[PDB]
Amino acid sequence: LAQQPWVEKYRPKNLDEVTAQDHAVTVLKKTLKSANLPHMLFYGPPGTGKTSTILALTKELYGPDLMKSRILELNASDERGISIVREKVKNFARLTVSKPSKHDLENYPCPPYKIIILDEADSMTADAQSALRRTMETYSGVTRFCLICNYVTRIIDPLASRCSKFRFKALDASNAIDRLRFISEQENVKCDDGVLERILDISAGDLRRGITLLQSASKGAQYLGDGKNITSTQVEELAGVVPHDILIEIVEKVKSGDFDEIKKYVNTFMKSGWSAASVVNQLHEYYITNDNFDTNFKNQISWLLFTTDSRLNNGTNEHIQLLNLLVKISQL
Amino acid sequence: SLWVDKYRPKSLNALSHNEELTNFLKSLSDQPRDLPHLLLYGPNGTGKKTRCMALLESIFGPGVYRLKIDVRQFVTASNRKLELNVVSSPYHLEITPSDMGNNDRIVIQELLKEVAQMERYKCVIINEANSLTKDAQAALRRTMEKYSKNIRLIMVCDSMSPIIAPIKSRCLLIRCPAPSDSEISTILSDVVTNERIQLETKDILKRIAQASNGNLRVSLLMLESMALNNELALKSSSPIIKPDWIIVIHKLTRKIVKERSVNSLIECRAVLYDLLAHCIPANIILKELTFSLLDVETLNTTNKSSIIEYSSVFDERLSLGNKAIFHLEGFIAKVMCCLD
Amino acid sequence: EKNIALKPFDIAHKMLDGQIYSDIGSRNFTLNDKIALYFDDFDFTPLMIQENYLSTRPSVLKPGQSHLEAVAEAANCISLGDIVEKKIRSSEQLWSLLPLHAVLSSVYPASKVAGHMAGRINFTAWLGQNSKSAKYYRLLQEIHYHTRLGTSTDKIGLRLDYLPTFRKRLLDPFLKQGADAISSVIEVMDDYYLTKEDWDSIMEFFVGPDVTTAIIKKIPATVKSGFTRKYNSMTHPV
Amino acid sequence: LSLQLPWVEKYRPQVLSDIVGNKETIDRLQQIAKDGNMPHMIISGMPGIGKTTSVHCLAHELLGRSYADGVLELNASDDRGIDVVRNQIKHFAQKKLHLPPGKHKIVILDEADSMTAGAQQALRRTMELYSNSTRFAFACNQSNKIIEPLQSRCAILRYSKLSDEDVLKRLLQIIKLEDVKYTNDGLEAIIFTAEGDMRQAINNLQSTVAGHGLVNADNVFKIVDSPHPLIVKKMLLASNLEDSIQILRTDLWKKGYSSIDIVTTSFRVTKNLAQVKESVRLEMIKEIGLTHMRILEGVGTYLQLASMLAKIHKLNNK
Amino acid sequence: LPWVEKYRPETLDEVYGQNEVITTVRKFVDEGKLPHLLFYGPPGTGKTSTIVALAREIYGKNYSNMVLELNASDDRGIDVVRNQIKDFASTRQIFSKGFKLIILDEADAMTNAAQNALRRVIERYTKNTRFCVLANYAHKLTPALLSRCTRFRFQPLPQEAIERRIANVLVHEKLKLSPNAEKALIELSNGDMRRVLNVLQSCKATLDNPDEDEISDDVIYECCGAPRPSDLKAVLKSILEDDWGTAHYTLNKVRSAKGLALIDLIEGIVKILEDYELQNEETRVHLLTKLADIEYSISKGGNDQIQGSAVIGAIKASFENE
Ligand SMILES: Nc1nc2c(ncn2[C@@H]2O[C@H](COP(=O)(O)OP(=O)(O)O)[C@@H](O)[C@H]2O)c(=O)[nH]1
Ligand SMILES: Nc1ncnc2c1ncn2[C@@H]1O[C@H](COP(=O)(O)OP(=O)(O)O)[C@@H](O)[C@H]1O
Ligand SMILES: Nc1ncnc2c1ncn2[C@@H]1O[C@H](COP(=O)(O)OP(=O)(O)O)[C@@H](O)[C@H]1O
Repeated sequence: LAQQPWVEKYRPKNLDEVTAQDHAVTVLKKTLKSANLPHMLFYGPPGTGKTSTILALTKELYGPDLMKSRILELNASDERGISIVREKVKNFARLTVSKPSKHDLENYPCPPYKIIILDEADSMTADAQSALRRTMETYSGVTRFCLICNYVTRIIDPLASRCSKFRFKALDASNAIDRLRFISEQENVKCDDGVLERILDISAGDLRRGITLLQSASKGAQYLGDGKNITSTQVEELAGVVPHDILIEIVEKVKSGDFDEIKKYVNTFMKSGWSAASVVNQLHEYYITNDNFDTNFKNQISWLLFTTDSRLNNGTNEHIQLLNLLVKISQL
Repeated sequence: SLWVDKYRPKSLNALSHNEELTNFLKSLSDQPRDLPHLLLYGPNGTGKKTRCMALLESIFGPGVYRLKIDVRQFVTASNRKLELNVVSSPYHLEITPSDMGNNDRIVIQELLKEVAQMERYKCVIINEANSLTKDAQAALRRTMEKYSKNIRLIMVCDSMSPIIAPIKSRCLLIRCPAPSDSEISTILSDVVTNERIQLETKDILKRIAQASNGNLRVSLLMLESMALNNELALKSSSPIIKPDWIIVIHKLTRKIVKERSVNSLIECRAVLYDLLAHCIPANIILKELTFSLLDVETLNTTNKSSIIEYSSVFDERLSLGNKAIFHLEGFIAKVMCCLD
Repeated sequence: EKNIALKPFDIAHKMLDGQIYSDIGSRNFTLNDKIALYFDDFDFTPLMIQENYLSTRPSVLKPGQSHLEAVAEAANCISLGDIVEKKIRSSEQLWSLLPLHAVLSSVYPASKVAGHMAGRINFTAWLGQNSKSAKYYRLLQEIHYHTRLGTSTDKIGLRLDYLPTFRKRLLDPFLKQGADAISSVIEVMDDYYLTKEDWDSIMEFFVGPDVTTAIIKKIPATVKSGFTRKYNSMTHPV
Repeated sequence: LSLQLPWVEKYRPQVLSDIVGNKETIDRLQQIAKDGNMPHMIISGMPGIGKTTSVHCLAHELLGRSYADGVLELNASDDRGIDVVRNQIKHFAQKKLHLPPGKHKIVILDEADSMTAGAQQALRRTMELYSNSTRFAFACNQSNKIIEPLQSRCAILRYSKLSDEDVLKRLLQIIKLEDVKYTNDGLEAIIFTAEGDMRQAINNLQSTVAGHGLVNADNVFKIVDSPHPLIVKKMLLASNLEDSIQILRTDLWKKGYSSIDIVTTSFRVTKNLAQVKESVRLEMIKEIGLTHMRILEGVGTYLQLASMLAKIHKLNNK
Repeated sequence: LPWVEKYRPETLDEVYGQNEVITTVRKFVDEGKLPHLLFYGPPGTGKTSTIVALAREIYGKNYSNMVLELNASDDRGIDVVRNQIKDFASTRQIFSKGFKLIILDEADAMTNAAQNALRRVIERYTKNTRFCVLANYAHKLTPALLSRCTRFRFQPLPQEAIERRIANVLVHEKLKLSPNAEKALIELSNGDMRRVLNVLQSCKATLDNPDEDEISDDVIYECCGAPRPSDLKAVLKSILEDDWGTAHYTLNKVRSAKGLALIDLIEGIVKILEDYELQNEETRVHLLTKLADIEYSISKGGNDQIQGSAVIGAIKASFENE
């Protein structure tokens, strides 16, 4: 059997297989009915189907055979400056347009232009986006650009004005869980109760991350070889998520407020290898959404967590930061 | 050789602690062709490198231990020459790109590429993956995407937080917790039975484990040092032997606690200079000083909270700074002020 | 000729004078003059200020403020200035922050601890310590390169953990066995591809109660001569 | 009739006496040129102050006619490589030339602090080998980064930022050379804007002459693209934070001034607030520098300036 | 043709707002002399418009064969534009007398070496060719090239002139613009006429009926990809009035569904809060300091959810001071 990531294995092939993006699919179908395809700005929460929808539109345009020749897929966060991405775009545009075959012409409405897709375009700097706008202006005759992003507001106005914008709604929990369940049933993945829900919660609704985590869990279960169902602890381990019992013990140690007990527990915890950033994130999730804490406590603890996260992002010692954060929370 | 190196497990069957991880590694090695990229994260001196070498031995045979060290020369675009120490075997390579600092990225983009041109696959071990720059990590992700056919990466780190998300998604996360005190005691008992060391009681070994704070390498070296000091006859009254820098740091902590003045700060400056001039890292000094100060029994809760807050602040400043003595002296001065 | 080397001392002495920080002293000697004093020698003034700001008797202490609080504030500012200097001297070349660095490294810490020089203006000791640290790090890198195939550790782990036991396996047997431990020491060195130069370098890394200079000097010269003769008389692994 | 030339290049210092700042360094260079026998030198200072210009003036005063081929300028950070520039230096040194007996060839190396220890050792060896023929002058931002043998063999020279008196003297000399109507406030404004940058001050004076002719404060601040110092002073000294924010939003942010110019002018004005206590001025300068560092890292939004004003007001009102 | 080129004024008399610079250049135009000019300032002020208007006024109808306009940041490279400049300088015509005119737009994007090469070429062809340098900032240009040209600064256009130009464009294109849409467009463009014209053309393109339909503020905000004031006001109201859970849910939902980045949300919230009448100065101090700290931390990366909750907590704690 061939090996392929399940993210690219289960991408929808045509626009009719997009589940929850009714508005974007309808607008894209209307645009496809028109003889001219403008520049496109696909924006929305991650794992909603932006890349899937643009790939489906590209296939319905060029045919399954000629799609690969007419498409340049790039990631906008590529390092070594904007120069590498812009030069690749220039080389793709200067390259001669492949002649469609008789079968492709008679079966699909092949347009003269080629499509360049940029992923995570919102991560580009302002100068990089201005250079991309210049390149799009120069080669507007033969190349149509599709910019995929999470935040449309991170794209400069001069670049955004040239693009017709498609907003993708966040996938409902039922739709994402049904997609994950269908993928698991197709691949004969055995899962316990609430395992897919735990995967969705860890991925924060991102279906790409959920599918990747499900594939990783299936691989781990195959490695184990006992034939038992995948459990929540396994997927927590694979995603680097601290178990809930340890977080509850941390919360209780904070509540007691003894400095020596907290220091001893943090010393014991740092030996287990759990990531401190995951601990800070889960403490934030627990405390902010908890109804047993008043407004002042949350006001203080949000700043405490923000300071701890900012210091952790600088590449510091996890033990000291975690102990300081826990002590400061316990003094609240 | 030293007991820490003579009795290092040379195979997956020779591992004695973290049984679940050993079984997982055996299952992983059972299918060499479908071996994923691995990222082993855990505390220092727990056996990550030993487990990586044992997995490589399970895959490619004992020949992975025929290690030869060479120096590879690279040219970066400003026409600058860099030298990287590469430990290679007929089956795998080991690199520590962080030794090149910000110049790690280009080095990787060379060396891995060269191996991909030379090549079923060759395993590349990357040490201190958490200290790689973000550009180097992006280049590593690119090489994972491109040369996955011939390159399988095994990264080792103490903290997975500095690792970027795209690297994490494409690699298998392996958590390596530090062994419990019972496992450390069992390992030390095996070592002393192999070396014919007299023990009044096994409790001494337990104490050594409690002194190592879960660091198996530290516990083994401490056991060897204690055996050497006591003429290969360990007694229940044999004191725990600590390294010189730890003793100096404890003396500095006692000095700081006892007296708080400008002259004491001046002498602490000389102590810190002595520590820094002999290859003791600033972060290590700060961590040891802070956790020695927090262990003083005469300090109240407020003093310890102030100490830990200043430790966090000056640890961030050390990570963002260039001159270590500046931040260390600032931290010590703040602690001295807070103790009064 | 020699006054060029005296210029940093003069700058440090002038900037730590408490007179120029009172109201009248500030009016006569403005902040522009102090930043100009920094820019007279922008290589040594931060180092001299960091070196000599603990040797003053302050006359600018606020009411209710002790000397220790002032030196703590000065050290806080000095560390901030060190961060600024790192950002300036990085590949970004943010030289426009040179004035700010001044205030963060020379002017503000001097303001907090300005007074009378209790002693003498000492030259900065950071340069020599930095050179010493670089030399010892090169030595540690060489030792790690030699012993990498036998030890499962990084360079820092080699310094922190392995070297204390290498001391007991390479130097301690001499003090108790005379020349009888030469064979064992040579065997231990051969197990890790350690040369006589590496043996000399290893003993220089220890601090505090583990310093080996006096201990090695107390070793009889006959024992050392026998050790080097036996090492030179036999071939060793490479 | 001839092609026009900018004043920065026309009145650039050509001889040693034309340099105004660095009295000690210029005096030592003049003595060395007077008695001949130029020794090996290193010169350290912040970039953009004219170390290369001073060593070129010394080379002129030494050689004269033979300056065209007797001086080689090279950058140690050149992308061609350290080995290539070392070979070029060797070729230049081995090139025989009939100089006067008391003179030697001159090599001016830039960014010598960026070289590795081995490269510096090789350069020292080459300098020793060709000592009788060519003498070396190095320019570095960090004097301490140079290895000890090079520092011991080479003389020490330090170039520093020009003081306001030197800038005023040079501006007066230029005004005497080219007939320009000027006023005291205009020259004070030019000196205030150019913080020891002689080239920037000369360019600003030339632009003011070209645009308005007469050099007064209003014309200088119209030519200069930085915010007007009085507006920044009003923003900083406002007793109400709302007034400061209002001034920042209307007179500075909406006028197209970049955040870098705003923070630089705030630093300049705060440094000269004689009516404010010096400790308060130092606190304000610390806050302004923190926001300047934040802006230089990419985040140069209006919120950073507003927070700077808020912190300054908090310091002012205690 | 794009609306930027088609609405460029034909003569110098039609340029608004820049009367001082217009008169200063018109002195040279009347004198029949052209020195090296360098127009610097924000985009959309009319530098290209003014220079092409004066070029047409000077050279008559034959300016096509007498002047050459090029973009200095062109993707073909510095070599191609340099060769074209040298070819135009070397080319001579029967009626070519005095100075040929070459315009280089956005010259500030060139590197130092490219600017030096351009200066050398200009000095080579000074006797028979004159050049214009259009840049956003003069300081971006190297001083060596900067000193060679007479500098002219452009100041952002007054709001009344922008409104008049917008009305003229609307009546020429038969477009109907709501007053709220006009205010939103003026606020977003902050005086950049290029942005105004581009957004107007794109909004006309998006209309299903280019004549009957009217462009609303929603269309303008969608076209510019900017946060709507209504969304930011709703988020601020939820933060100020609702409890922590409701505020957290509202902030996350709004900034995820509408695709608003946290930094843009912070900027918009600050802009809205500027108009608030606060009884205590400490509220404003805390708001500004904490929000700037959060934005600076955002610029370095970090945890997004934690930063959002930090924004919520900072606003709540600051407004606890009434
Ligand atoms: N007997 C025994 N010793 C072990 C085992 N795991 C680790 N060790 C010892 O502990 C040390 C671990 O150091 P290392 O492999 O570098 O761990 P790392 O630095 O955290 O990656 C080695 O020197 C081994 O001798 C084990 O399973 N059994
Ligand atoms: N509307 C949808 N219907 C079905 N599957 C979807 C949908 N949206 C996302 N997916 C799944 O997500 C995976 C890839 O997500 P992707 O489209 O790359 O996320 P993004 O929107 O960030 O580009 C595919 O395997 C696909 O099955
Ligand atoms: N001051 C002005 N007076 C009249 N029209 C203007 C003015 N500024 C800009 N415009 C209009 O805006 C359009 C684009 O401005 P443009 O001159 O291209 O800006 P830039 O200077 O950035 O090139 C022109 O068509 C012009 O009609």
